[PDB]
Amino acid sequence: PLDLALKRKYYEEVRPELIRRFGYQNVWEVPRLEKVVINQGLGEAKEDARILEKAAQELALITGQKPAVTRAKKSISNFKLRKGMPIGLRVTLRRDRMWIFLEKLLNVALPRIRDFRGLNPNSFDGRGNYNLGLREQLIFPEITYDMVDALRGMDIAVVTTAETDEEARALLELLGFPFRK
Amino acid sequence: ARIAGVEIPRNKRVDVALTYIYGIGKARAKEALEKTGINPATRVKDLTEAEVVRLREYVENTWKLEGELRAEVAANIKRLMDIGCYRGLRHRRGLPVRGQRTRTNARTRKGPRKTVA
Amino acid sequence: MKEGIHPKLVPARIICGCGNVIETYSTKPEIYVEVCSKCHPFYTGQQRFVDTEGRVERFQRRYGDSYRK
RNA sequence: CGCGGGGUGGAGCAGCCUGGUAGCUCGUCGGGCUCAUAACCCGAAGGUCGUCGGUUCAAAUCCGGCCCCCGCAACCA
RNA sequence: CGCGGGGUGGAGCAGCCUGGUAGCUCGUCGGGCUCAUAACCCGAAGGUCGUCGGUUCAAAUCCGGCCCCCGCAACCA
RNA sequence: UCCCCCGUGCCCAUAGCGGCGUGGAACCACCCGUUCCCAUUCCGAACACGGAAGUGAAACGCGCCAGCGCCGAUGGUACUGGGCGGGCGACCGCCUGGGAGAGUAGGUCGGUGCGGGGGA
RNA sequence: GGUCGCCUCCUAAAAGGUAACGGAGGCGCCCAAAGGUCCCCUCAGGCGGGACGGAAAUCCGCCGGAGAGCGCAAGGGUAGAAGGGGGCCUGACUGCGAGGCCUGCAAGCCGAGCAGGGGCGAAAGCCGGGCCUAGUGAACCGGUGGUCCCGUGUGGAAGG
RNA sequence: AAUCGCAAAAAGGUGGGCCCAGUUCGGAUUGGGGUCUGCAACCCGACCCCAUGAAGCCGGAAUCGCUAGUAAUCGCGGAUCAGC
Ligand SMILES: CN(CC[C@H](N)CC(=O)N[C@H]1C=C[C@H](n2ccc(N)nc2=O)O[C@@H]1C(=O)O)C(=N)N
Ligand SMILES: [Mg+2]
Ligand SMILES: [Mg+2]
Ligand SMILES: [Mg+2]
Ligand SMILES: [Mg+2]
Ligand SMILES: [Mg+2]
Ligand SMILES: [Mg+2]
Ligand SMILES: [Mg+2]
Ligand SMILES: [Mg+2]
Ligand SMILES: [Mg+2]
Ligand SMILES: [Mg+2]
Ligand SMILES: [Mg+2]
Ligand SMILES: [Mg+2]
Ligand SMILES: [Mg+2]
Ligand SMILES: [Mg+2]
Ligand SMILES: [Mg+2]
Ligand SMILES: [Mg+2]
Ligand SMILES: [Mg+2]
Ligand SMILES: [Mg+2]
Ligand SMILES: [Mg+2]
Ligand SMILES: [Mg+2]
Ligand SMILES: [Mg+2]
Ligand SMILES: [Mg+2]
Ligand SMILES: [Mg+2]
Ligand SMILES: [Mg+2]
Ligand SMILES: [Mg+2]
Ligand SMILES: [Mg+2]
Ligand SMILES: [Mg+2]
Ligand SMILES: [Mg+2]
Ligand SMILES: [Mg+2]
Ligand SMILES: [Mg+2]
Ligand SMILES: [Mg+2]
Ligand SMILES: [Mg+2]
Ligand SMILES: [Mg+2]
Ligand SMILES: [Mg+2]
Ligand SMILES: [Mg+2]
Ligand SMILES: [Mg+2]
Ligand SMILES: [Mg+2]
Ligand SMILES: [Mg+2]
Ligand SMILES: [Mg+2]
Ligand SMILES: [Mg+2]
Ligand SMILES: [Mg+2]
Ligand SMILES: [Mg+2]
Ligand SMILES: [Mg+2]
Ligand SMILES: [Mg+2]
Ligand SMILES: [Mg+2]
Ligand SMILES: [Mg+2]
Ligand SMILES: [Mg+2]
Ligand SMILES: [Mg+2]
Ligand SMILES: [Mg+2]
Ligand SMILES: [Mg+2]
Ligand SMILES: [Mg+2]
Ligand SMILES: [Mg+2]
Ligand SMILES: [Mg+2]
Ligand SMILES: [Mg+2]
Ligand SMILES: [Mg+2]
Ligand SMILES: [Mg+2]
Ligand SMILES: [Mg+2]
Ligand SMILES: [Mg+2]
Ligand SMILES: [Mg+2]
Ligand SMILES: [Mg+2]
Ligand SMILES: [Mg+2]
Ligand SMILES: [Mg+2]
Ligand SMILES: [Mg+2]
Ligand SMILES: [Zn+2]
Repeated sequence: PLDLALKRKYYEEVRPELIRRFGYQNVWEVPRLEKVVINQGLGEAKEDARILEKAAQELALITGQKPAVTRAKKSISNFKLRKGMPIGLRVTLRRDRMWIFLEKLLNVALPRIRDFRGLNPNSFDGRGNYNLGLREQLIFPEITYDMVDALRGMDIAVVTTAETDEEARALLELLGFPFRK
Repeated sequence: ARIAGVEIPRNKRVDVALTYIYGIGKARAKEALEKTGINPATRVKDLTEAEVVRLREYVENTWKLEGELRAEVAANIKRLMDIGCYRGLRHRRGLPVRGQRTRTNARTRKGPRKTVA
Repeated sequence: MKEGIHPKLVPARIICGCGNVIETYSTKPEIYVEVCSKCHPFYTGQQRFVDTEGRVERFQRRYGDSYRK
């Protein structure tokens, strides 16, 4: 709905340096970010933690959306889990909550991670787009020591029109992402 | 979460709360009271909201800490392996590398007394 | 939008860095930092920190070449 | 082969019925007392449970094939 | 199904015909003693007194009975 | 009546998998937005709605190839209803009628009926 | 010794049916949601992808027609749902039943449609329990609740 | 060498600071960086600086010394010896 600092960043700076490399013969063939699916993917909320909520409202006040409880695919023995047990926290940041979130990761949250050292670049899938994992949560700007209780890393997935892995590299690299080498 | 790798203790002194970082002691804490002139020892929260920030900077780029210093002390010993030295072979074993006495004690190198028949 | 349950994030000033209030509408009214997108090893600069070229290893200890060929 | 019961730390026994649940005794290794050994006092160590499939979310436990311990039979008029 | 009684600390039970105390040995910790495993001994954590709804001035001893174990009885086309 | 298009029926993959192309004035789609109706175990993704700036990239459409899948004969045979003889047997032979499965040659990148909206 | 009723499959010779102390398995339950409807949705698996996190917890990607699932045995069927989720619900109706399936009898089984009165749906329509095929017991004797039909001259009652 | 030297005796007195926490208790362990001896410091020393900041919240069964300036608790000192 809105207009923000990375949304225009992707606008007049990124679209050209992309037609730079691959020289797209059409307005749309050019990459662009669609979905952003954050995944705390608990399982720490087994047959116990009803307090999975005070860890997922934190997920709300850092993503802006309520996260939807993903349950069990089936029942699992050594994992201590029954088909139906809550074990996931999926929030799909789509459209203009994506840019509002993605910039706040890159400019403020990404650097505040302890001993930052690039981004693992092989972790690109190939057939399409990209995603890679965390370690914590309070590194995110919205919180600190007393507000955050238990520690909880989280997964984060990009879904772009990057048909090819190479052109994905460029899209994110230019968009503000620091890589390992 | 605070400074500079992880959050130093609020409600704690601005001479004491120093050593807690992976890289500082009461020895190096004198940079505070003497190389930026900081409070005698009045608390971390107690500090002036701009004096708080002036301390953030002057010890990050002045020394080495946390993840680098952990690795600095760590990656250094990998060298000792790749040559095959008496200090890098006894670390390769996890035994008192700094050469002492390994009959009685030598526990901290060894873990709990394993005990055997 | 589902009406209610989502935190009403109004445009909030992210007062970070050394001269950048990285504005974008966060649900947290104001923010701070001590390590940011500004000052950073991989964000710009060589970043020697205070770690030079591997402490001193090994011929940088000087007091060498006692022998004169 | 016919039925019946059994197989679990080294020895001997619980545990199965009602699945997720491994205990009792001895002994064994470590330590104490003692001149010393036992006694006794202080600690710990030790079984994927016959064997295989398999049911279930998952098997000492439920199920079936085979190996084995033991108990009655295989009536020969 | 119908008559008999309670379902009390973790494991047993006296409180109880006549309500007043949020009950005693075993078990368990610490303690004096023991050479010890022991009896003795001083202090202790344990009741939502099966629950629910009552009778009052509160109930665990008085009720409607939920409950579902022990007990007896009789019937089973 | 010929053609393209949209909405659709029908034969049952010769239709399909894939790669190669081309189609936007039309019509279809993506696309614009969240105000309204409506809407998400989160998200206007989807369903919804108000639109018409962009486009034919995606999807879909018409087409091209035969790598895949698919369909696939003729000939002969196995088998067999019926009628005979043959071997100790396990089984074998002849007559008459019927006659496959595989495999071979080859075919296939669809074929159409109803209405509507364009072209002449 | 084993067996005895029921269901699945095979034997069973391409209709139905068919024996043997033939070969293999299950049933004597379950579900106020696992049911009715309306809306909506789509598997197993494999490869790459990713903090804890795994051969397999959850999130992302491309390939998948059905090998998943459908309470539990097996066969048939089945995603153009019969399977997964949500809203309202209670047709897991009362009175019937044209016509058949099976069949020695008796039982078993399918059901359009009509009437009352409701459920969901905008409506067309769908609901007389569950993807079907097991989850069972004739008659006698009695219990309980109703109805108020008989009630030993007669009004009741007893009994039925 | 009752000259001068090792020599500030430490517990103590006095001011301050902590604030019931594996902590300012605790100093094990370790990485690089230095001084001193002695040819010499890998095995192998001792001191020094940075940093690291471990077991330990008082000890199972058992067990030891000591009856008065003694137990307990403090520092100093020689001999061995280049150093330790
Ligand atoms: C030992 N007896 C004999 C009973 C008879 N009247 C006589 C006799 O010999 N009967 C026997 C006849 C054969 C019978 N038998 C044996 C084997 C077999 N396979 N089938 C049989 O019938 O078993 C009988 C048996 O011994 O009791 C008695 N105590 N009565
Ligand atoms: Mg190009
Ligand atoms: Mg790193
Ligand atoms: Mg050097
Ligand atoms: Mg047996
Ligand atoms: Mg044995
Ligand atoms: Mg026993
Ligand atoms: Mg068994
Ligand atoms: Mg067990
Ligand atoms: Mg004792
Ligand atoms: Mg067995
Ligand atoms: Mg015999
Ligand atoms: Mg009694
Ligand atoms: Mg009274
Ligand atoms: Mg003694
Ligand atoms: Mg009797
Ligand atoms: Mg009875
Ligand atoms: Mg159509
Ligand atoms: Mg094209
Ligand atoms: Mg145009
Ligand atoms: Mg193209
Ligand atoms: Mg296509
Ligand atoms: Mg055409
Ligand atoms: Mg045509
Ligand atoms: Mg044509
Ligand atoms: Mg054509
Ligand atoms: Mg050709
Ligand atoms: Mg061809
Ligand atoms: Mg060809
Ligand atoms: Mg063929
Ligand atoms: Mg014949
Ligand atoms: Mg013949
Ligand atoms: Mg023929
Ligand atoms: Mg013939
Ligand atoms: Mg025309
Ligand atoms: Mg015209
Ligand atoms: Mg018999
Ligand atoms: Mg017939
Ligand atoms: Mg028969
Ligand atoms: Mg594979
Ligand atoms: Mg993987
Ligand atoms: Mg990973
Ligand atoms: Mg990994
Ligand atoms: Mg995985
Ligand atoms: Mg099944
Ligand atoms: Mg079959
Ligand atoms: Mg089949
Ligand atoms: Mg449904
Ligand atoms: Mg459901
Ligand atoms: Mg409605
Ligand atoms: Mg009839
Ligand atoms: Mg009839
Ligand atoms: Mg009907
Ligand atoms: Mg109707
Ligand atoms: Mg059924
Ligand atoms: Mg009666
Ligand atoms: Mg009458
Ligand atoms: Mg009268
Ligand atoms: Mg009557
Ligand atoms: Mg003081
Ligand atoms: Mg204390
Ligand atoms: Mg501890
Ligand atoms: Mg003891
Ligand atoms: Mg003592
Ligand atoms: Zn900045």
